[PDB]
Amino acid sequence: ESRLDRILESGVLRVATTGDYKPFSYRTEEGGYAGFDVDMAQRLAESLGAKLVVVPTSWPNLMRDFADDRFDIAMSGISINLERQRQAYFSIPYLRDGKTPITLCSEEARFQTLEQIDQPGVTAIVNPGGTNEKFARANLKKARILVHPDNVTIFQQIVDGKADLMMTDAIEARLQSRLHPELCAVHPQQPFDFAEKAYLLPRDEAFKRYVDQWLHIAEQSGLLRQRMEHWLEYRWPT
Amino acid sequence: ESRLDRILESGVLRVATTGDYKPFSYRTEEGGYAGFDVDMAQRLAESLGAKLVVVPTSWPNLMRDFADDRFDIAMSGISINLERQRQAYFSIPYLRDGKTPITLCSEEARFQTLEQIDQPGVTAIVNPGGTNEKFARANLKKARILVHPDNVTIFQQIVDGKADLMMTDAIEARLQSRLHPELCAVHPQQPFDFAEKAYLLPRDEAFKRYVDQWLHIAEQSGLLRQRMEHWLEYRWPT
Amino acid sequence: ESRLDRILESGVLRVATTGDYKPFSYRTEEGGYAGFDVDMAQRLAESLGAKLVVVPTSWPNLMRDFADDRFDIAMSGISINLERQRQAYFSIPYLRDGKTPITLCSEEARFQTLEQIDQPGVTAIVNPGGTNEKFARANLKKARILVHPDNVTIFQQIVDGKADLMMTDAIEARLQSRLHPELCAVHPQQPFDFAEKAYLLPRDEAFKRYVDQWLHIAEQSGLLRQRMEHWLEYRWPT
Repeated sequence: ESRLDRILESGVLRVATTGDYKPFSYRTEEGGYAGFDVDMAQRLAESLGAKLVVVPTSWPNLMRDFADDRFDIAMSGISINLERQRQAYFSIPYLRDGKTPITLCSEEARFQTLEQIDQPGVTAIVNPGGTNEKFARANLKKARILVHPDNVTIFQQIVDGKADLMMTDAIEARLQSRLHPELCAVHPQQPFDFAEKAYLLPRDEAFKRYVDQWLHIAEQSGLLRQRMEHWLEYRWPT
Repeated sequence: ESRLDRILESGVLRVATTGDYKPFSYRTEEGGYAGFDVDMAQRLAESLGAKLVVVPTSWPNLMRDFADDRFDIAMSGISINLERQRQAYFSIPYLRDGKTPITLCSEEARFQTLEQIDQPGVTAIVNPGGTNEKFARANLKKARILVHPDNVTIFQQIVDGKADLMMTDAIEARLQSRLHPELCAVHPQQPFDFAEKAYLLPRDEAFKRYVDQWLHIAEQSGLLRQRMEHWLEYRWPT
Repeated sequence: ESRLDRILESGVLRVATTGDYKPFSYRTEEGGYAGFDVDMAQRLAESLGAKLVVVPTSWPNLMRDFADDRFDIAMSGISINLERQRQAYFSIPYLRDGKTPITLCSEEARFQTLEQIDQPGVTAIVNPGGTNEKFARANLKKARILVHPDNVTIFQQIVDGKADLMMTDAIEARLQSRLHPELCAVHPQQPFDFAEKAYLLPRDEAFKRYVDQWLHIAEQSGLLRQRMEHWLEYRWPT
C-alpha cells in the first residue's frame, strides 16, 4: 500500500505540471512540453521502469488537483511553503531561491526595497493562486495588485507598461530579463525572502523515500547542475 | 489520521515545556512563560492557524507525559538521545551542544577533565530525570552525585558551596556563568560529548514533516539565529 | 507495530551480513565475523539493550532474504541504489564512494577510462548479484564479463591473470591493492560513478528513525571515522 508499488506494478508515473513557468515547465502550441522539471520527470519515470504521463494543472488548481489524486507527483518549479505542507509532502529541495523584483531597467532604482515598492500609485502584477500572489498580498499594504491569469505573458505586461513590477522567484526574474531585454532583475542575489523548489508528493512515506533517494543521487552526481544549465541556456521563445 | 490534521481541525497546538531551563523555557511566579522555545512554539502555532496551549511537564515526567498523549510536541531545550528515541520522534535539530562543567571560577582548574572530576571526595550536582543525570551516572564511578529537584536553583547550590560542579549543556553553563558571576563555564567550546537539541514529537510522519519543514525555513531564513541571540541577551532573573 | 518495538520487547536484533567484503564484513574459517559493519552492528544492538544475532546472506540472495523477513537490518558494505530502494529503505549514508578499476600495477595505464576498458579482448571480473555486476553489465558493450562467485578470492584472480581488471568500490580497490601488492587501484579519488554505503532496512518508519538517529550521533561524535580507520589498518588475511 505505497503508491511506489502501484507505480511499479502499473508501469505508469503521473506527473503534474503547469506548463507556464520557464525554465521548469512549458507547454507548447503543439501540445508537448519542455524544461528542467519535465526532463527530470522523464528521468524519474525511467528509473521506475515507468511511462511518463504528463497531467496538466495550474497554480490555482494545484492543491484541488492534488487532493483529488490526479497525479503521483508534481514537478513544475513549485516552491515549498507551509500552506502546501498542510496537505502534501515535498521531496528534498533541488533549488534555493527567493522573491525579487523584475521591472523595466529604467525603473530598477525605484524598486530596490519593499519600502519603495509599497506605495499608493505603484502597481505590482502577479499570476494567481501561488506563492507570488501570496507574497504580494502578505507584503503590500499600499501598492495595487493586478492579477494576470497567464504567467507566460505576465512579463510582457511589464514591458507594455501595464504594471510597474512583479516580485517572483529570482531564477524566473533572471531568465525573463534575458527574454525581454527591457526588463531588469533587481538584486536577484539578495532576495526579499528564502524559499526552496521541490516536488509535490502524496503523504506516502515509501514513495517520498524513493523520490528523495533518486534526487539526492541526481544532485550528488552533478547531473542536476548540468540539466539546469542546459535549460537556462535553452532557446525559449517569448 | 495525522495529528497534523487534528491540530488543523482543532485550531489548537498543545506544547509541553518544563519552565525550568533558561534560555529555552522559564515559568514565571505570575504563571506565564518566556524563552527561545516558548517564542518558537508561538511561531509553530501561528503557522498552523492554531492557538498555543502550554502544557507543564518536567524532566522526570517527560516520557510518561509523552506516552499519555498530554501534548502534541515538547519544546524545552530537550536533547536528542536514543533512550528517548525508543518511544518518540525528534524534529530536525536546532542546536548542537554537549555536556561541560560549570563550577566556582576559583576551582575551574581542578575540573578540566573527567579524570579530575571523578574523585572520591568530589560532589557533582544534577537535576533529576534527564540527560544531565544520565551523563553523571554513566561517567562518575568515584564522585558523589547530589540530585537537586529544582533546576532553576541548582546553580545557586554551586555558588553556596553545596556541590563542587555540575555537568550540563554548555549553553546553560555559559548563561549561568553570567547570571552567577562566581561561576565559570569550563571549556564550553570543547564539551565532553556531542548532543543536539530538538523538539520531541509523536511517532507521526506527516506532523514531523510539517514541523521539520517549518524549522528548516526558520533556520535557513536566519530567524532562528536571531531569536536565540535575543534570548541569550534577555534580562533573566536568578 | 514498528519492528523497533519488536526488537525492544525481544531483546534481539537480527543483522544480515555477507561475510565476504573486507573491510566491512568477513566470515572467518572458525565461523565468527569481523569488520567495520559487524563492529557497528554490535553498537546498534547494544544501544537497543539487544543481543546481536548475525544472519548470513549473500549478494545474490540479499533482496530475497530481505523480502522473506530474515533480518531486521543488513550491514555489509551495501551500496545505495534505486533498484534496492524499490523494495527496501536505506539508513542515512555512512560512506561516499564510487566504482573504480583495480588491475595489475603494470597494466594500470591501459585501464584509465571506460573507453579503454571496453574493448573486444578485455576480460573484467565481477562477483555476482550486486552493484559491481550491475555496473559492469550497464557499461561494458565489448569487454567480456567473467562472473566469479567468491568475492573473497576475486582479487587473487586478477593476480593470477584470469581477468584483466575488476571495477569495484574504490575503498575495496584501495585495501585489496594493499592485500595483493601486485594490484593497483586506478584513480580511486576520481571514481567512474557516485554511490553511498548505507544500511538496508525494512519499510518501517520508526525503526529507520532510530537507526538514523544512532548513526548520525556515531558520525558527528567522530566514533564512525575512528572505527573505519581501525578496520582499514586491521591485519586482514588474503
